[PDB]
Order: sequence, then structure tokens, then C-alpha cells
Amino acid sequence: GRVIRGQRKGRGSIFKSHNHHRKGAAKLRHLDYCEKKGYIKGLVKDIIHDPGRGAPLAKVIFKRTEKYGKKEELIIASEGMFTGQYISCGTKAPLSVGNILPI
Amino acid sequence: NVKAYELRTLKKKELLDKLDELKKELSGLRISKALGNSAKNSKIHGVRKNVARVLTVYNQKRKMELRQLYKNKKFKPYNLRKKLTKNKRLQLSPKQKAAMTLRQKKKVQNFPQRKYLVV
Amino acid sequence: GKAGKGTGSFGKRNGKTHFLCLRCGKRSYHLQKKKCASCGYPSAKKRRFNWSVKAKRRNTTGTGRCRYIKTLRRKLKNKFTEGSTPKPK
Amino acid sequence: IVKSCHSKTLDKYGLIKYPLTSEKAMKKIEEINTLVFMCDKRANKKNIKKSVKNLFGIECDKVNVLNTLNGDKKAYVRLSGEHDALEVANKIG
Amino acid sequence: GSIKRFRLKQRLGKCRRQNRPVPHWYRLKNTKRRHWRRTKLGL
RNA sequence: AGCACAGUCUUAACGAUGGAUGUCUUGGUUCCUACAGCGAUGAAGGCCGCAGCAAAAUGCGAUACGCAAUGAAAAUUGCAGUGACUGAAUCAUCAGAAUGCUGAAUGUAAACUACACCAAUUCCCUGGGAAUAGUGGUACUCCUACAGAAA
RNA sequence: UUUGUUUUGUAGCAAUAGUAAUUCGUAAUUAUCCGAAGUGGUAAGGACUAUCCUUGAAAAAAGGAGGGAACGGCUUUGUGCUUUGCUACUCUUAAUACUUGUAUG
RNA sequence: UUGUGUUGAAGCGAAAUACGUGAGUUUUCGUGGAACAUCUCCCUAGUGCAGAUCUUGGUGGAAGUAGCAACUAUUCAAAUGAGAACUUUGAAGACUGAAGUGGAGAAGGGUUUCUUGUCAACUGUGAUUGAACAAGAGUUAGCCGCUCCUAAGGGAUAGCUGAAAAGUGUUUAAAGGGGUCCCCGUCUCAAAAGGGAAACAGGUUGAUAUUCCUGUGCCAAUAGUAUUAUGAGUUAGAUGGUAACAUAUAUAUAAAUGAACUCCUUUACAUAGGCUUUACACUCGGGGUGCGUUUUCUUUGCACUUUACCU
RNA sequence: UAAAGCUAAAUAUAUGUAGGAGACCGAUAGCAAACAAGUACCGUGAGGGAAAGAUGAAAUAGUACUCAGGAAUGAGCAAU
RNA sequence: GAUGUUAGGAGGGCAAAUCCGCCGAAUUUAAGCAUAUAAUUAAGCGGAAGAAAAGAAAAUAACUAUGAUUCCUUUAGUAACGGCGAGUGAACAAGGACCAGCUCAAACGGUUAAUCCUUCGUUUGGUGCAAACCUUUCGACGGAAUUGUCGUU
Repeated sequence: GRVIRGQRKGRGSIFKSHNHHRKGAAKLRHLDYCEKKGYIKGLVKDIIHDPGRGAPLAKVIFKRTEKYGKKEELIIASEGMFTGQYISCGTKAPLSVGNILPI
Repeated sequence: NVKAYELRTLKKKELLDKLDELKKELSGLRISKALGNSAKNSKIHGVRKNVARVLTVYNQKRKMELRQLYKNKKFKPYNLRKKLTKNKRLQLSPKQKAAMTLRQKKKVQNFPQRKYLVV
Repeated sequence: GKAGKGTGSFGKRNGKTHFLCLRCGKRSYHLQKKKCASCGYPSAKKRRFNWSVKAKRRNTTGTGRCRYIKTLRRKLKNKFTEGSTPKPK
Repeated sequence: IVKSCHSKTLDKYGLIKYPLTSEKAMKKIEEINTLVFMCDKRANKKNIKKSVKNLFGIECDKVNVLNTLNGDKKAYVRLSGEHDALEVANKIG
Repeated sequence: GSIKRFRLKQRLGKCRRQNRPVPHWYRLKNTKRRHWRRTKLGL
């Protein structure tokens, strides 16, 4: 016989993900001393749609603590969050819809 | 028609100016050739050969003018060093290929191989 | 249909796959993958194969001009030390 | 490495080979007063401008270049209102 | 095409220059001729 | 000026077409002999050019069907012109000079004659005049010495 | 200085360039060149509405901003700083003239 | 070994009161124009053709036959020429006909382009024609494109495998820049329809034109000193407006300070539907400029009437 | 006397170059190529790949002249 | 170690008939076919020379013994291997060509690294017209080396 469709899938010639319009990988804020020992609040500026997935993403702007400036993170949005609110990340952050907490 | 030795020694500045006017006259013959005239055209081979001769003498003139300034010094440049084949250049020199340890040297020196006769 | 297996498809043959291959000058330089089909110009090797003596012989050494080795020839017979010139008159 | 022979840099004697005697070359001088010459394929606009302004004292409004199919370059040169292009047609011949 | 590379144009000029016949004075003492329509130079 | 029927077939003579046969051979083939590498000092190979009239093949590299030098030794010729009446015309040898762009190609690229950086460079007379957008160098790996920074 | 009413323009390029009909050394001159509209054929722009389990690309390059390291000169003491007299001032656009490689392309 | 050859050898065509039984041998004539045989004996082999849909080349009957059938359609007269149904000119009749055998188009082709000359072959008929042949000539850019940027992606570096060839490309980047010590940061290629410095009109050639000429502009770049001017703001920086809003018209509306460090915006983006504006396109009647039947009638049938980049 | 190393000779050479030969082939043969041959030409490409020698002693004897033809050509009382 | 637009050098590629490594089939034969054979070949990758490679016994023999390697005649289509089928297949001795043998590892110089290399200048004489080339050694400096060079076998 010949190589079947399932086996051809793994070669990655035409079966690569069509990801030309994706807005970025959905990753949480990288662990930090501030997030390990308290809350840090970043504001979600805009909820966008990632073409690959169905769940909308959120563009959360945090302010970096080691340098002047801001860092933008792409975070999978929970049902009920809106642009302009501050979302809190860390151990001491209060529990609420959208907040990121240690489990 | 110019020959080798009449310009083989004259002033290089005059050589340059004469070659300048030679090439200008060649461009003049080019005016002539582009025009309907084609009569003055058969001597350009002789003038070209004269230019080649004067120039292979001129570059040799510049050649000693530039190498006498540097001669010897045991660090000759890329062109001036020997141009043997690569294998010959990278081969061991004969003296140091024939070089031998003190033991073998003393053996051969003090007691050599030598001829004889059988009766 | 109208551009079927033969003449119709042959009518669409515009745009070339290979080109001049500056290393060899043969129209065998694949344009998409940028590699000569006759010598593999980007690679340093010359891309011969022992199963084609014809292609070996039609581009082996000597089929060209030999600007250097042909002058280097008939010099071992002379064994002239470099820089030497014949005695003048 | 040191070179002994003088440089093979293409000076004007080797840039410019000859002007053109084409009917169009004379016609443009006669009618609209532009001049035509021919140079080597490795020359450039400012090289031609230098060589022309060095050999001949004619103001060059611009130098115009062209790559022929025979391996040469055609060049076009001009004047200004200061100079007329009839003696530049008669002296050269 | 009306747009082409310098090397391609030079090679076209070389082929055009090579397509001319033998000089008559030399003949007084060629087989490598091509027609632009019959045989393509394959460039 | 007159006479044959036509067509088809056969024979002979002379021709047409064709290129066999025979005779030629600056070619091949086989054997023997001897020498054997080339290249970053830039090879093989590929382009591009070079002659008065010059397409190919051959030869040559901006000194471009050839320069210098050495031996022989006066023609090149198709026309032109060029030459002694021997470094001169032509051969042979070929050691000096020169050897374009590429190509392992090696500053970055390449269906680009594109783009860099560092010495602006080079020539002239033996301290003054010019050309200039114009000359060289800068790959990767490794070896031997050197250096200044480090734990 | 404002408001209204009358003369000029094919709003300025604009006619003189082009174009067109009769005479006319065989080169010329002429005057026209106007009131207006009507259809919606093709393009672009604008403001919208609607559709997606489809949300419909990047850099080169350019611009704006928060903030504020530094801001009037001449000479004068000591070591960029306190100080003595006069206060004329400084830049945005355009250049003009000499040195740098020749300073357009 | 021993012979023939320029007083004509080999070969070839025809032949012979020739020989043999036969493969063949030997002679004659003609042609041929330079070599040939040895049967005295023997040695040697790429040594004997009617076929193999044998191989190569040449030639037949078929046969002056099949056929020269899409694209409605040609005619008169003249010129050139040795020669004209298929070269040119004029007249006519027609076609392409708004989605064109029309202009510009890119891939691909490469001189087929232009002028002049020419017809050996080709132009399946003719041909004086031609994309044929021959000699010359022709392609001009700061503004049109490439060149620059990045995408799908390609190659390469660090490594890591593999005998290598090669496979993958940060999998423990110490990778150039910036400003004045620190911050950022694999390289390179890949679009002549994506992004993008800035050009329009008239004219000109036998062949090039937003490239050539004239005129008018536009964009990018431009290093060190002394003169100017304009305008601003000032002895380190404005105006009103209840507001929105707007704010400098010198040659040009330039004249409202500014580092490191950052945050944005432009570039920069789908489809469908209708509404609207504008240019262009077309069109209507009467004012300024030309032709026509008119036996039967005409304010008759109609035709020619402009304005780029730049504010 | 292993788990280290060097070493000329005699030996092989369908490659290249340069010589010399042959009971070899004599242009459908012999190398594919006696020649402008790995050329012309074909395939996108890897590759495939021909055909083609002979006047004469001498063209430094290559057809002069005339006639008929537009010319090609033909003929001659002409010609090497 | 990192780094050098530090000084001085090398490797890359072409070319293969002979030569040296690696990788590695199948057609075929066995009248089928699978081990076997083709073949330790063809193809592929890499590496040198005028020759390469092998070469100085951890050899052979069992004799009255030989004495590096290589090649030729022979051993010999033999011993042996093999669906013991097809097929495959050496070695010793013998006769010859040629014939050269050698040095690293430990001992000792420690009353003296006794060694090696780089660079910079001087001279000892020479064949070439010349260019260059063969010889020349006073050194000095900078290093490497005791984590071991040379001398000593």
C-alpha cells in the first residue's frame, strides 16, 4: 500500500496550523516576586478575537516594576470581564471574576 | 613609427604625455573612421603594438622603481615571493628533510658506509 | 477540458523553472529552490556521478581552456629557476 | 600586496571610443542642438561628464546614458544659452 | 519582455552579434545560424 | 515534304536520380615506454571581451589571433599597410612582464553589474601639482606567539 | 472701516498652447470660443446599516505626546561654579561669499 | 616465390563460337585514371545473405490522386514591375461593432523594430510582398519601475545528530545599533499587482519618449565661518472665543524652547446592501464656424464649438 | 613478545601528457566525433546527441569572349 | 578559558586509471525459491602519491629447521566452507624479482633544560649579467618547556 492520510498528517507540509492572523499565544503573566508575594493590577484595554479559537482574548497592560514602562499580555478572557477594569494577579489579590490567584 | 630603445629611457612624464596625445590621436582616427573616411585606419595595429611595447617597458620601469625600494628584507610581499607550485612550497626543505638525530649523525659521521672490492 | 492533457495545457507553459546558473552557464539553475540541477552551485562540490560517464566527460578537466595548467606544462622539462632569463646577445 | 604596473582604471582614453555619425546624431545637433558620443559599457554619467569637461570646454546641462545591444554605451550631452550648437557641429565634423 | 536583467540583455546582444554571416573577403579565401522564430536560444 | 494508333510489357545503346564499388587517409583503435598532480601566490570550470576590414574554430586578456627576451632568420598578404638591404617580417623556444568578471570564492547578496565598513586611495618630480564616488583590506575553522578585560 | 448696487474675467494657470472655417508672399491673419440644463454609464469619496463557530497581514518609514538633562551675551577674580560694569537679545525660512573631494541628483 | 601496371591497375556496364557441373574462373569492348595479383606452398580472420514487422541510406506504384472547406465578399481603374486575383494608390460594396484582428497591457520571445536594397530557398497558389535575405540604424529618467521594507516562506550562524553526505535551525547567543555607563537587538534573501520622496502640459523622430525639446514645477540631500533680511518670542518662549472652534498669507502660513526614558498614531487592510457628492462619460434645444436629395416639401438631412501638473 | 610509530626497492596504472610501434579499421568501418564534435539540435531538468572527407599535377589554370534571354541559365564558329 | 579587521601560517575546490577507508544492493545462478550465489561487487560518501597500502613477528613450522613487507611461478581448484545442493575456497613450505633497517616509553645531566621555536641586526665564502639561490654564525630579545625537550641507551 501507500502512506495513509493519518500518517501524512504528521509530516507537517500542508497540515500546519493556518495561523497567519492569530494575535499571539495565550499565556499568563510570568511568575515574579510581586505576583508571588502580593497583588499586581493590570488593566484589560481591549478584548479581541483570535481567529483560530472561539474564546476571546484580552489585552492586559501591566506596568513593569523593574523598569519604567508597560508590558502587554494576551490572556484568555473569562466570561464577564470588560475593557477598562483592573485585574489583579498574585497571592494577596482578592478573589473575583477574572482575577488570577494561586490555586 | 617608434621603437623600444628611443623611449626606453626618456622621462616618464613625457612618456605619459606622449601616450595621452597618442590616445587622443587614436580618438581622432576614431572620428575619422566614424566619418566616411577609412584611409588612415591600417596603422592603428602598429600604434597599438607600439603602445604595448612602451607599456611593457613602462611597467618594468615602475617595477624596479617599486622593488628597489624594498629589495631583500626577507618578508617579500604576496607577489614578490617565489611562485612555485603549492605542493613544492609546502614541501619540507631538502636540508631539513635530510636532517638526522644526533645518534644517527654520529654513527654515520664516525663510521660510514663505504665501497670495497672482492678478489 | 479546453486546457486539457495536451495542447491546451501546453499553451500555459510560460515562466521558467531553471535559469543560467552563473557557475556553469547552463539553463539548469532551479529558481524556486535556488540550486543548480547540473552542479549544485550553492554547494562547494561540483556534483558529478559515476553512473553517467557522458556527463563526466563533457565537463571534466580539459574540456575548457586551462588558463594555468597548460602554461605550467612543459616547464618540468626545462627546470628553469624562477626569475631566470636567457643570456643576452 | 603591492602592484607595480600602473592602474587599469578606465580614464577618458578607454571610456570614450568615438562619437556617433548616425543620421539621427547629426539631425539632433542640426535641429534641437544636442550632441552624441559613444563610450565603454563600464563608464558612468559623472565619468563621462568629467571626460567631456576635461577634453572640451562645453557646458553640460546634463549627461544622458544608454546601454546599446552591441556592448557599448551611448551618451548625450548639451549646452546652455551661452553656447550655440552649430560650431559644435562644424568643428568636430 | 521589455524589462530584463543586464546579463540577459548582454547575452541577447552577443547572440545577435553571433548570428551574422561570414565576411565576404574571408569567404573569398556559417553553419551556426539561428532564426529567432525557428530555434529558441533557451534563456 | 510524308510515315507511324495510343497505352502496358521486354531487350539494347545513351542519359537522369542516387551514392554503392574500387583506390585514397594530417583519423581512430590496441600495445609498449617515460613522466605526473593543480589551488587563497586564487585552481579546474563558466562567462565577457580582444584583429583594419573578423561570424565560428584556434589563440590571447584592456600590453588581449599577441608584448618582452633567446635561437632561426626576412616576409605578412585576400586588399590595406607594415618591414633588412638585423632585438625589425615570419616561425620556433618561452624563463621576464601582464594575465578582465567570476568560480573552493572567501565583506553582505544575486534572474540585482545592488549594498557595506576600515585605510579616502593612486600618480607625477625627488617638499610642490592632478584623477577622482576613484585603489587595497575585511568569510569560516584551525595552529603558533601577543594583548588588554575576568575568579 | 463694513454693508448693498453697477463695469472686468472663459476664479487665477487659460490662450497666447492646442483646435477649427474663409481670404491670403507661399508665410499670414481673422474672429469665434455661449445660456444653460438632462440621463446615470464608469470610477473615487463620504456617512450608514447588515453578516460571520469566517473578524478579514508586517515591517521599512514618518509624526504626536508625558517628563524634564540644558537655556540672555561681552570682559573680568579664584576654582563647569559665587562675584563686579553695560544690558540691547536668540532662534524658526530664504539665501549670499571663502576652506573640505568637486558639495546635486 | 614471381609477376602485371601511363603503351592504363583496381573498380564498373555490356558481352564471350571460352572453361567448369557449380559456386565461380578467364578474356573482349567501353568507361576508368593509380595501383594490383600470386593456384608455388603455408598462415590468419570482424571471410560468403533473400528474408530476422533486420539497421542505415536512397527510390517507387499509390498519384498529378486525397486534398489546398471554419472566420458572410468582393469589384472597377491606375502605378510599379519581365511577370500582378492575394504589392501600392483612388473609387465603390462591405466587415470587425461597444465583451473589437482598437489603444496601452504583464509572462514568454529577443531585434521579429526602423530605413534602404533585394528574391537562391521560405512565405503549402501567385508574389514585385513579408515577421524571409543583405547593409546600416534605433531603446536617453532625481520624478516610470527595479533597487528599500516585510509575508507565505528559502538559505545560512550557534549548536545537536550523522562515517560523511546531509537533517533541524537558539534546543544552556557572550549576537551590531543607540544615546552618554547602561538599554535594545541571529544574519541574509524572498513582491516590477502588497507598503513606498517627488512631473505635468504642449511639441519633436524614418524608428525613443510623461526619458528628447520648451515651459512650468515637485522631492530627497547639502560640512566649517561672515553678511543679510523676514517674522516670531523674548532683558527662558502668544491669541481670542460662555463653546465647540480657530489661531503667523514674509518671495513660502517658518518663526507658540527642549536630553535620557516610555506611550500612542499613520503606514494598516473583509464582505453585502442601498443613499449621497464629485469628476469623467453621454445627451438636449436655441447663439459662432461647413456639406446635401429636393420629380414632390422644408427656419430642410445633418456636421465642427477645449484647458494639465500648479492654490 | 600485542594493545605506540617511521621506512626506499621489487608491484599496479580503461587518467592526463609526450614518444614508438601493429598479420588492427579504411568514412554505414575505426572513438560519438578524420570536418567548425560532445558541435548543430532536442528535453523545464537530470540528461539525450548526430549528419557531414576526395576537382585538378597546378585554380599563382576555378571558366575569358560572343549570341539569345528580365534573370536564372542555354548555345557557340569561342575557351583553361 | 572568550575576544581580536594583532603578527606569521594552514584546511576548503578541481582532477581518479592505479591506491586507502566507510556505506552498500539488486539483476543473475540454484532450471522454482527463502540460506547460499551474484559480492565483501555496481551505485553513494570521504582521503593521498608518483606510486599508495603493507612492512620489521605477540610469524611459520615440528624440520638437519626458516627469519620484515610486497609481487611473480607453484602450493591449488588443494585443506576447507556450502538447502554439503548450485557453487565458493585459502594458508605453510619451495623456486625467483627486490632486499636497510630503524625510534618513541623508563636510567642517568638536578655542582645547573644540558633543550626547542620566534623576531631583529653583523659576517663565512660562492656559483648567476641580473633576479634570485647554496652556504655563514656573532649574537641579542621574546618566549615554549620540569604537567618533561634534548643528551643516554
